[PDB]
Amino acid sequence: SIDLILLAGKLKRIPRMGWLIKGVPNPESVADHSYRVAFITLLLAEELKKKGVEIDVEKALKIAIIHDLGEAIITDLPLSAQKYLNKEEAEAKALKDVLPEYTELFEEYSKALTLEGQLVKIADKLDMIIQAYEYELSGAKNLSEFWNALEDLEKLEISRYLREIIEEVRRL
Amino acid sequence: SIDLILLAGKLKRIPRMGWLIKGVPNPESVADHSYRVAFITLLLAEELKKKGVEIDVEKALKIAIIHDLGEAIITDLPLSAQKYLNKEEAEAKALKDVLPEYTELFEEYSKALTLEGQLVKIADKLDMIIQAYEYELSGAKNLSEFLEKLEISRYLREIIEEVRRL
Amino acid sequence: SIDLILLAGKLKRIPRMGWLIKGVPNPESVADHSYRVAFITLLLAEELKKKGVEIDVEKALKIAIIHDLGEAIITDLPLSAQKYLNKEEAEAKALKDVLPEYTELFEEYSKALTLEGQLVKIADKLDMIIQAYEYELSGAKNLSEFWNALEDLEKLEISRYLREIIEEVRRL
Amino acid sequence: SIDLILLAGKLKRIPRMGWLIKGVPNPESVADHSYRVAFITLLLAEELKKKGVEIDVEKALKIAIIHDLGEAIITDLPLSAQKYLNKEEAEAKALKDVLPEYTELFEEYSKALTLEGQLVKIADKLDMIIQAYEYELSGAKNLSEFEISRYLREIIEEVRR
Amino acid sequence: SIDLILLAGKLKRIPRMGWLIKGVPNPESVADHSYRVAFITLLLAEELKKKGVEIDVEKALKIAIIHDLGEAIITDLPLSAQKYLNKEEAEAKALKDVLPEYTELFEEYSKALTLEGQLVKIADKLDMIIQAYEYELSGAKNLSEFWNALISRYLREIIEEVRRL
Amino acid sequence: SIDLILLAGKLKRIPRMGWLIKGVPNPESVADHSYRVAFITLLLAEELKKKGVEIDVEKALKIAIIHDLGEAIITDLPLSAQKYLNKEEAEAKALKDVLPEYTELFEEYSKALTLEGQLVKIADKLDMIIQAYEYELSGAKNLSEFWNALEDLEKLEISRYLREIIEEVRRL
Ligand code: NI
Ligand code: NI
Ligand code: NI
Ligand code: NI
Ligand code: NI
Ligand code: NI
Repeated sequence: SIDLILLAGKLKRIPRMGWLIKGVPNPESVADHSYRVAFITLLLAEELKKKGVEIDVEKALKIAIIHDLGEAIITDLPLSAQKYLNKEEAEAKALKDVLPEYTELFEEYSKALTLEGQLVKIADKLDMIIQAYEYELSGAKNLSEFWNALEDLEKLEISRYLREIIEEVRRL
Repeated sequence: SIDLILLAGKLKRIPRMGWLIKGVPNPESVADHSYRVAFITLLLAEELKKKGVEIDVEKALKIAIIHDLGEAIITDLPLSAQKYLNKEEAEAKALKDVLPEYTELFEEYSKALTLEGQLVKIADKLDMIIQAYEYELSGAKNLSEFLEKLEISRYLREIIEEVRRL
Repeated sequence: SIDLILLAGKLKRIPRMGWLIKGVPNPESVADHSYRVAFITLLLAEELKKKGVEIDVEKALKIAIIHDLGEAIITDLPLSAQKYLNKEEAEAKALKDVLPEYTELFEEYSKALTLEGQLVKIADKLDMIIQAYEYELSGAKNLSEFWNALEDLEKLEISRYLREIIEEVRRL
Repeated sequence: SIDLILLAGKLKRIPRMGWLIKGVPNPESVADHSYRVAFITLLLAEELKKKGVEIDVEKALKIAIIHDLGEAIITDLPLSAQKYLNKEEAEAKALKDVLPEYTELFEEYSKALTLEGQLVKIADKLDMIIQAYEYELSGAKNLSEFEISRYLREIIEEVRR
Repeated sequence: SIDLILLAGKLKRIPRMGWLIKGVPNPESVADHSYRVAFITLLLAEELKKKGVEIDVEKALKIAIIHDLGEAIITDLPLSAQKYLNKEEAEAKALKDVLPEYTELFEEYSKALTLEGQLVKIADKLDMIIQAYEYELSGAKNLSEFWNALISRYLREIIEEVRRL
Repeated sequence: SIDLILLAGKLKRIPRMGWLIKGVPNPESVADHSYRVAFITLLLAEELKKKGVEIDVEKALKIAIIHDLGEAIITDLPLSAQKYLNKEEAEAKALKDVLPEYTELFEEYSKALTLEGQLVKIADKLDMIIQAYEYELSGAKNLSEFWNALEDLEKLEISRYLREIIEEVRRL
């Protein structure tokens, strides 16, 4: 379907709103972010294989590609907005309406039960933390709280097989 | 309060999402929009005065200033998102938290029963309609989707005609 | 008239030039600026009603909305240019030519002859000083001179009633 | 490695130069582009599957992720530049130096040597064609110039329409 | 002086205001504009020289380089602003205070006192006309008035090529 | 020829890639850069005349104007790309094909052996280093390497006549 392709194209324009609201001047798009979540997911999957941890790599990659696709309809609701609206719920509804196909993949990510869902959750957070560091390098002085995501990572069981990359990142 | 001023400053950075998702390259901010909504309200309140219609202009200007201030917290949710989320309810909740003193003014705007509430509603739509035509002059070919249902439009036929004649 | 509305739309596009020349990447428009001047005017008006000071709020909001509308013709000439050009008088004359009712209001702001005019002058400078702080948070190191406006706030009769918000903003 | 992740981040900032040179004012980044190639690759692989065509979906998705990663080092060289400079050859070397393990995947893509490589080449072209249509909707008037296809006749004609 | 180079760097940021007000989304800077005015001045000067005209190429190039430099202080005054403010006068005063050594060259430009001064004026207009055509290719529909701008007996090949756009 | 002029117009839009890849948010164009290189060349030529060093100013300004014009075709290849591609060779070829009459001028620039070639090489590096300082003022923390080009100037004989400006630049 061309409509689905045009729908994913909205992620090239929809900004990542956390950065924007902080006054980061040319904030990345949701497509920008999702691209690197996929790349990170690929790298972390290979690291998990090295450690003998069984990962369905194909599944993890699909989840990374689709995980923020609901934002093509909902937009990237910032934390401030999430006090008053249920972001994942509206994303899930909108995903169900255009790609029911991938409804179970979003739930995996969203519920973060499966190793594959947790991995993408970790890739998601790593993209964001690393991106905060890069925006500080270009001048942002107000992104310290985007590092509170590391404490969240350790919450996930799979994080115990990724202590070396989590440390590489701490070392920023 | 500097914090409230900072809050209002977020409107300088929050984009108007309709234009952005359509592909308008440097879409206006919510402050840009709210500015001209206040200007249009002032202008139309004077044309109403001439026609012998009574308008509390102070109230109408206050309403225009605050009408999208909730979007500093909520952002400017596009129509696509409004299928899944209640825009106006979320803005009302947010405003009640930070600016409870402007809770009634936002309710006037949303209900659009008073002349002042309806005026700002009309001003809101005119800014958008006129902005679509302006972005079309600079290349947008996909804004065709961007008033008579409001009682007050009968006092404002001339400006509505001028807009339509664009 | 739709021409006046089109004229006001120009403030959405016209940059605030002092930021731009300093290297602030995506500086606010004159409309962004005037929007928050109106907001600040409304806050301070209410603050002055508390203190029992009589302000015509309608008039003060009108002045805030129109105070930079002549820049739609003149543009926002920076300090450097104001050494060679009479900006306030060029604006008054431009405004006279498009809406003579708006010339009187501009003059209240410009010459600070009324309490309402003074209030907008202060709101105008508070927007700017706070905006410099915000642009500092996102990387700007060369904006210290935009705090020199704080001293100018004290020159007006109205500032005797705003010794608080002044201190709030000095603290920054 | 954080270096690789930093390297891939450069794609969020490196512009798709074809559009930029045509005068498109806020051109997509290489990441933006690669995101939608990955999405299109997925969608099309599932259409191939519906038809009973064998395809390693995992491999195709990996290739889509990495297929423009060399551009994080080389940048996205426009056509005008490719008359003087060998873009694929430069991207292949750059990639080898950072991700030697994906050298053969890149080769499958760049020389369209497998069904998976072909699929990503197709998704890659479809993103650019559809993006040119999108930039025409927002104002561009100068974008007209912008085997496994036997299984993809439906989507190819949806695009033509 | 580093202050002079910082002064010239302001032109990389100061936008060409006519396009901006028209709604052209990422308008060229004054430096972008001056760069191509200098390039066109070089082309035009070499065309005159080949056709047998006595032309000081070095001078015309210096003039092209400095001709909008007063806009580092004054900014790029649009037509609307010029009904109320004297632009060239303001530019001349500002140049006088920072680059007094280029006052006489700016005068050649501003008053078209020399052939080299005139040539830069011609390059200046050509840049603008051709840039309107470029911004129309990318979507602008409201730039017709910027084609109104269209020795020239030695420049008829180029002026006809521009007309043909 | 309108084609030549359209070609030079490409420099208005082509970014200086070094900045962009660093995260500088609205980086200068090649034309922005090339403008100030021409400016600095003029300025330095005049400083050299005061020190008794004759320069062919006409030639030096032509060189400054054409020196990055091949980037209209090739783009501004960053250092990362230069490890795999011959930038200078590809620009010379592109120039030869469009402006064969300025081939020797771009040779002088690229070799930087003649007085005029050295002069424009100095101006080019000075524009870059000073631009790096300007971008740091607006928030970049990751541009220190660009100052290493100061070291490359001493290797050009003519810089012994330009010690006062080179010291001002170091003083930033
Ligand atoms: Ni995400
Ligand atoms: Ni509104
Ligand atoms: Ni103001
Ligand atoms: Ni590609
Ligand atoms: Ni000029
Ligand atoms: Ni250069």
